[PDB]
Amino acid sequence: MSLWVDKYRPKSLNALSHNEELTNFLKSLSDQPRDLPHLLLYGPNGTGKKTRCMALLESIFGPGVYRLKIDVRQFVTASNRKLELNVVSSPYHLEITPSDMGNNDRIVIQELLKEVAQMRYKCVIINEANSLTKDAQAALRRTMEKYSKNIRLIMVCDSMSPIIAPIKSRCLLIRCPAPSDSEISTILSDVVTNERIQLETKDILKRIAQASNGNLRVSLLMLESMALNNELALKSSSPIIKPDWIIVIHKLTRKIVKERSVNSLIECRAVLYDLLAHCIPANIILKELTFSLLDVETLNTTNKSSIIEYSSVFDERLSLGNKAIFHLEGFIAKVMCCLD
Amino acid sequence: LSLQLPWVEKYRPQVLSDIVGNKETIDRLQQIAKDGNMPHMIISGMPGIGKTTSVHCLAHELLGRSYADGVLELNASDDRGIDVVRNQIKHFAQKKLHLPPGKHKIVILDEADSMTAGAQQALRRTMELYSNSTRFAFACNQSNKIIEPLQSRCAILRYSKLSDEDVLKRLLQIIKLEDVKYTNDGLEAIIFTAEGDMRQAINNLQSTVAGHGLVNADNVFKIVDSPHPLIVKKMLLASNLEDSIQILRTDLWKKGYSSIDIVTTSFRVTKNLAQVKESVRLEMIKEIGLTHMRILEGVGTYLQLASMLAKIHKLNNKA
Amino acid sequence: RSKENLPWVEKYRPETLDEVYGQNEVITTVRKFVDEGKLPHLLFYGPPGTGKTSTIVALAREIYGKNYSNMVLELNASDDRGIDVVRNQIKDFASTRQIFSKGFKLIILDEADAMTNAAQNALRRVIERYTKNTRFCVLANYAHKLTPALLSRCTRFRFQPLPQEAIERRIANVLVHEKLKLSPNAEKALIELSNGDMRRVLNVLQSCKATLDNPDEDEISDDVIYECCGAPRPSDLKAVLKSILEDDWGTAHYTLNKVRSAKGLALIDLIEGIVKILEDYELQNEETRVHLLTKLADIEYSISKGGNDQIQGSAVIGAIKASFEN
Amino acid sequence: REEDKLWTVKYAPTNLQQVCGNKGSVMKLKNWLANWENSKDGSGVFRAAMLYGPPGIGKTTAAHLVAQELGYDILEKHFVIIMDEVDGMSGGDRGGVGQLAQFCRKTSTPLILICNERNLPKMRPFDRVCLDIQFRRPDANSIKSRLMTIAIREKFKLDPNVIDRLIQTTRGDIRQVINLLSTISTTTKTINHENINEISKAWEKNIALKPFDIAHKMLDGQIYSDIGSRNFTLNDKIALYFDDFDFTPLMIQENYLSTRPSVLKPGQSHLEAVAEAANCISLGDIVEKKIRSSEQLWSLLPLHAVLSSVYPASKVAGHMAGRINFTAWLGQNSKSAK
Amino acid sequence: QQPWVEKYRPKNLDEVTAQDHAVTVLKKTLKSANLPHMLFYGPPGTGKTSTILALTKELYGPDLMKSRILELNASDERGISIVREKVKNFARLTVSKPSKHDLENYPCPPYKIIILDEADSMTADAQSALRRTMETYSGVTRFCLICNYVTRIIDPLASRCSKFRFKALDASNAIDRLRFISEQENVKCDDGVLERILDISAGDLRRGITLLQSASKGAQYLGDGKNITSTQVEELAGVVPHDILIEIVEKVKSGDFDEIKKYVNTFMKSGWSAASVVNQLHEYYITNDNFDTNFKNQISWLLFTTDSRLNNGTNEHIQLLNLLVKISQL
DNA sequence: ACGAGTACATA
DNA sequence: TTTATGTACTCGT
Ligand SMILES: Nc1ncnc2c1ncn2[C@@H]1O[C@H](COP(=O)(O)OP(=O)(O)OP(O)(O)=S)[C@@H](O)[C@H]1O
Ligand SMILES: Nc1ncnc2c1ncn2[C@@H]1O[C@H](COP(=O)(O)OP(=O)(O)OP(O)(O)=S)[C@@H](O)[C@H]1O
Ligand SMILES: Nc1ncnc2c1ncn2[C@@H]1O[C@H](COP(=O)(O)OP(=O)(O)OP(O)(O)=S)[C@@H](O)[C@H]1O
Ligand SMILES: Nc1ncnc2c1ncn2[C@@H]1O[C@H](COP(=O)(O)OP(=O)(O)OP(O)(O)=S)[C@@H](O)[C@H]1O
Ligand SMILES: Nc1ncnc2c1ncn2[C@@H]1O[C@H](COP(=O)(O)OP(=O)(O)O)[C@@H](O)[C@H]1O
Ligand SMILES: [Mg+2]
Ligand SMILES: [Mg+2]
Ligand SMILES: [Mg+2]
Ligand SMILES: [Mg+2]
Repeated sequence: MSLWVDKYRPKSLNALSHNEELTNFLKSLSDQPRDLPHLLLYGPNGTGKKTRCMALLESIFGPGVYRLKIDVRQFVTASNRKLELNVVSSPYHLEITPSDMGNNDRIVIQELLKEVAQMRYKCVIINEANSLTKDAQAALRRTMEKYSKNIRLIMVCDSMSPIIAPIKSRCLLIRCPAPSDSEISTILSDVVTNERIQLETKDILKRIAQASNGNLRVSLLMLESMALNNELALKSSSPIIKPDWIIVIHKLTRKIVKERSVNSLIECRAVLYDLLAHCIPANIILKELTFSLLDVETLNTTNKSSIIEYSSVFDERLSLGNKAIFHLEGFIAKVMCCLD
Repeated sequence: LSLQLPWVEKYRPQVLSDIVGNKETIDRLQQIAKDGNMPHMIISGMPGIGKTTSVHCLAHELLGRSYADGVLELNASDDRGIDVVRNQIKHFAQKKLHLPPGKHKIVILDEADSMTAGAQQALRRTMELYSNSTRFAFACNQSNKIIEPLQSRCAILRYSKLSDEDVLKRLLQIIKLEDVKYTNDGLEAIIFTAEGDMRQAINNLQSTVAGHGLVNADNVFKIVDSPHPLIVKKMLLASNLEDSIQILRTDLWKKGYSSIDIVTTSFRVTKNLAQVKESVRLEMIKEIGLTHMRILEGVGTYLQLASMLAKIHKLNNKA
Repeated sequence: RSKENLPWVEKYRPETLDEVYGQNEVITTVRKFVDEGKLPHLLFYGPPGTGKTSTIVALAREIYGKNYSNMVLELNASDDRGIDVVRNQIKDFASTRQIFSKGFKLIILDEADAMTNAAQNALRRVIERYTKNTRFCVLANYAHKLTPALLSRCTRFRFQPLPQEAIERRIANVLVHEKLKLSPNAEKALIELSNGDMRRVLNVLQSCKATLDNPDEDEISDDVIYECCGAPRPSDLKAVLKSILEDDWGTAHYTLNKVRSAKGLALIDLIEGIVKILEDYELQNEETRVHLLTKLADIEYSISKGGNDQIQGSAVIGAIKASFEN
Repeated sequence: REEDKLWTVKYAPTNLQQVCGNKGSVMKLKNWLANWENSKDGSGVFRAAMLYGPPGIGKTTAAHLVAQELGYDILEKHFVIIMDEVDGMSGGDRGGVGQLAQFCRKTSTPLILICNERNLPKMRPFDRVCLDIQFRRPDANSIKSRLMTIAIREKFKLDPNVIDRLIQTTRGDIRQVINLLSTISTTTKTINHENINEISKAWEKNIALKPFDIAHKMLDGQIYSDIGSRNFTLNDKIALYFDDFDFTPLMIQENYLSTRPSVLKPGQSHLEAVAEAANCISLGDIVEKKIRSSEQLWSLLPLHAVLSSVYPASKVAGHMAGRINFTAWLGQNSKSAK
Repeated sequence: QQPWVEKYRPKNLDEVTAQDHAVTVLKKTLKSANLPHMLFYGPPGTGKTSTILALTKELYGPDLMKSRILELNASDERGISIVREKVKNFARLTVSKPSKHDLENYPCPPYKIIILDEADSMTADAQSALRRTMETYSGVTRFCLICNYVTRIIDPLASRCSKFRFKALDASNAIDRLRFISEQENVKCDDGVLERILDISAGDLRRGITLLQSASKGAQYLGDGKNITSTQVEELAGVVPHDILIEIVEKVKSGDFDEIKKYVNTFMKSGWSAASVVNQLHEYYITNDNFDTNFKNQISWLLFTTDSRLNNGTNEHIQLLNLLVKISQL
């Protein structure tokens, strides 16, 4: 489409100018397709783990992988609740996303597995697999073990810590490291040479590369934003722009550091309500909020240590819970107590 | 084989005089049986205090002449529903049996606290329609779940926990009826193991009589030991940590009690505790609940109880 | 087939009331119950695998004749205890009485602490309605999962956990029946790891009998018990405790790794062993006990979650060292 | 039928002027019946008014009396249907509420509805189409005079001043007052101030609190003080939670930090007191997820009261600076659902 | 041509050269028929499923196990109603008549075995069903409970079955099996490669099988004909190199909170799992004798807090940053 | 009588 | 909104 994220996606392993070691690893695993075990790709977001999986299916299956359709199936759960989740369909492979609700997500995966496992192997890809609430993983650790000839499981996730030990035990650990500033600068240069961008100085490319912090999708989206706003002219004085989420987190951090009162608590609670209404997971909000708090030069080592300790405590508290408001409110109260 | 009747029915009262407990309620029941214009009542309380036997005795004193057809004994054991109950009530109310002018029919709904809402909504309509012809009665467990307008339309008669005197005199009546040797120490052991309930006291008495015949504290504790709330009370208020650990082990861990039962009892005791501060009580409750979570997840271990009382003593000595 | 084709737990089920040992206080009470003809509603309580259902089956066989199979109805959790099922089965069974040659009827409720509160409200009224010729026996392991009225109406019976006397009597009986020989250290270890359950003892002794290449003319010692049950040796526990308490970090870590790798020892079992041998040693101060208890609870919680074993092993080492650093 | 009818039946108000309390409501009902056939204040045409309020106060009795004085045919040339217990549906009729709404809209007779205090969420069919004649807790003058008349006719005496205590104990339930007087007079005809305490402690009429009302009671600095500890024990606080346990933990979190901490420890500040209570809600977050997970551990429900409703409201408590704050987490899901 | 995770599955009881305490009992009960209910618990990858599959294959041959063995796992429904409607029906019916060919080639017991794999993630109502399901019809069927966490199973069900613990596959117990697999697959290796592979895996022979398969695939793809080196298996396992660990340690020892923060950001952008980092930090600090005892204890507790917080979800970056900051302030 | 859609309670 | 098991209901075939 018109989005820049689909036009520059690699078409085969020849276009994987990201990591020579990872490309050689994929070629080695594609050398013997029959002996391919279950695979687990891990790395920071934007590294292209989905791209590596898709290219691996290209190397294994061959043609017909890029041509796929979308299907919708009905599911039944406890009581009379009915849930709908979209699955993409291809003639050879299949993959299903856990984007549905995380409680009854196990039974949908089970019924898909025993519906497509009635009878060379059919690879299945589970992106963002860390969202499984220890039940879908408990189903997979048996489904892939008992069926190790008809369907091969491909695990796509990051931060394996919520993932249980047996799932990682019956999976292959393959790295997808984030590239340095050089590789992302070169890929941005390739993009702007593919287009017609009036780049004045190469320093702005380095700055827009460093703004992503090891994340290709946000870098490419913000490059498209710069091209649209500045009329395809990447001048040295190009105004840097950031998504409004980081802007409002910076504003909330400034509000906390400038004053420690109760009205500020009400305002930041309202901001938290708005952010959770913006349909965003709370773990990344806590992570980037703690990043913003630690960026202030006024903070001292004892206050920063207390901040990170409370951040870790409320991180495990949020992980062992569902009401994201309580943990964020408690962490903000703790950091305001520490600052005051 | 040839079993004699249990002591429960061997001592089930037939007159209001034999019923033990509070005096005001029983004299009110006797006077309203003498008058005959018995109003609608709701009876609730802890089990084994005379909630349905008093109702049965009152029904006897009211109509002992037409018991088989003028008192509909609607039991909780029988089928219960919004419609199957009201159909039977209507069939029992539409009949034109010529009752005495000073006597009214009694409808008994034993343990009716667990009915649905619509059953109560139909019951209030039937009750207000046929109040002059028939009268209702209830012997429910807890009146909190009973909806308020039914309580308003009826006369609320709530009993209390039986004291030592009435249970003691009932036990002496049982002893003189059975001619069984007894001891005052055995009597006090029985009434302490009765936890207020007198039916449990009768059960322990018959067990003691059958097993040994002599009422002594040792055998009574051998069948029915000390109640868990008070032993957990002593375990939770002990100042010394290792003394508390030894007490809990000897009293609940070597006695076969399940660990989760111990945690639930500790939570209930801390809920009902009044000898310490309220905030300390809340902190004790929350740490006991953390231990409860750690056991309900699957980790049922004596070490969980040990850590629970370690945190208890950490709160006690202000860390 | 019958015998010699059953697990030792079920092969040696007590058919009569004389085969139950360790519960003599309740055994004589129920024997006087059946002899004197005064049997109220029962309520048996105790640890798992502590002779409840075997005792009630033996009592039913002693009381009734050969017709106990087709006349006595026993409902379990697998047989369901729904309120509708109870109302249309148990009430009908208790209401119907055979005209001749009957004293009473017996209904046994096993694992009754698994049904809803409305079910218990139904069962209590079935108990108090047809008790003239029907008795109810209730088996449960959690008294807090049942309504207080059900506990009050039935006669509470608590089974004290089986001591070493009953366990050693059962061991002697099974070795006499199966022609087996045992060593004093083996039976001492069996007492130590019995945990008050006869089923585990029978399973472990069966594993020991199957362990020997030639069961006849062979003796089972403590090492066989430890290797079959997967339990750590007390000498190993003492050595690990001494190494952690006295030796420095590197030597203690190496010794603990060697101890675990010698026979594939488990970290968790070593944890319960060390924590049950701490209290045998007198401690001077008091907050060290609190630290020990909370830290052992935390490491057991982590093990129940999982993780890499060496991390929690070093955690146990640090827990002990920091607790005894005072 | 000598000595057969109940006291609430033999002493029912024969005339409409014999009723006690809600005199303005009685006047409004009389005006609505009078202005029915003429279709000022707009209530004449905005018909199908109900009589809602405390149970057992004479709403059905008042409707019957105003119907019989106007010549309407009593049913439960002018005819009326006095249909009682609107809440008898109990969330039922599965759309029959709409049928009742259209029946209220179009009927040839003055349909009078009687219901108790309204907690059901089925207010939508009757939100703004019917006149809301509100009945409240009655006074203690006309009811007092009726009690004197009943006691005089029944040959027993009672102290005029304790009638306030009897009315407050039952919370304005005239029928319950009559029943209680009959019950006590069956044994103790004389009523004095010595037995008022035991009568009240035996005849307390506990009732639930709309999720907004429980927050005000929970967020009070008196109950957590030394004096209020005995008045409102720890058992009562958890028992209060179970009345609206679905909405109690959400209501406490939205307003616990919006009130001044009247129970501050010396050396404790406002921000630190909230922080010591803000984290405790996250401890109750673990319990709420674990209670209603696939394990279904419902035996842990009383614990969730302390961790999410009591302790957050115990560290900070006092007179709230404004009205009760409704929970906003429910509102945020509506925005996220779109 | 099949993956080594299941192609080399143990098809015989003697093929399982580990946990011989739980193997000799089965071997001796092949001849007899007094097989009690067993509970297979332990670390994952120890071969409990393989052991029970070998026992099932050896007991009932190739057909009586199809006709007798019933399997239920977490993939299928395991509610109380499902248990009542399925396991009760299976246990109530008598065993099938064995074929004439199975009375001479297989010593098949006249009962059946029902396995319950992954019983840890299963409710207590099914537990209430099975406590009497395994006692009412113990004479006609046998029951198996297999779970890596015996703690989830309550005391009753654990006591009813035989607690056959599975020994952890340490570095001194599983060398022979992996070595024999290595010469069976004809892969070159050094003297210490096998010990390093067994040390990296936390008692997971299946994980070691996967690493060996990956190393063999890489060696056959490159085709240079070189033996597998230690650095190769460190790179396959995701183990951080020692120089990066040393520079991380010296940066931590120097304070510099901002420097620690930016280097930790770079280290997590390198894409290395935090569990491996915790393991490497532990094995570096504990073996080193430079630090005094109190520092050793407190850093061990900080590593324990780090991983016992990690395994409950959370973010690896925050946990590792907090760990490094807090050990930098000791 | 039994199967399916329905809402409510779980101290 | 929550989450399986149980209970209850009632209209329909
Ligand atoms: N107040 C009492 N006086 C005499 N016997 C009593 C009394 N309360 C209970 N009993 C005896 O207890 C047995 C029956 O008790 P119930 O009346 O069923 O107990 P309850 O107090 O009514 O509580 P419920 O409604 O049954 S749970 C009979 O043996 C009675 O003799
Ligand atoms: N006192 C005892 N003496 C001898 N064997 C006993 C004794 N108590 C229990 N057992 C043994 O325990 C085995 C299994 O116990 P059961 O009686 O079937 O179950 P239980 O003890 O009632 O506990 P539950 O309810 O099944 S958890 C029996 O086969 C007996 O061999
Ligand atoms: N003001 C009053 N003075 C004297 N008696 C009264 C008064 N109000 C009510 N009563 C009595 O209390 C009874 C209550 O009857 P209803 O009017 O049906 O009660 P209600 O207010 O409609 O509440 P419900 O519908 O019964 S829950 C009347 O029948 C009278 O006997
Ligand atoms: N003792 C052993 N000897 C040889 N191979 C083994 C042994 N234990 C495990 N394996 C290998 O481990 C792989 C899988 O074994 P499994 O039986 O699935 O282990 P597991 O105990 O079932 O792990 P789970 O299911 O996650 S608890 C196979 O390739 C087996 O060959
Ligand atoms: N080797 C590569 N060469 C060119 N583009 C790449 C490469 N790797 C990743 N990309 C870019 O990454 C984008 C897809 O990233 P994605 O797979 O969504 O990351 P993640 O899986 O972490 O979400 C594509 O638009 C593609 O242009
Ligand atoms: Mg009763
Ligand atoms: Mg049993
Ligand atoms: Mg009415
Ligand atoms: Mg397996």
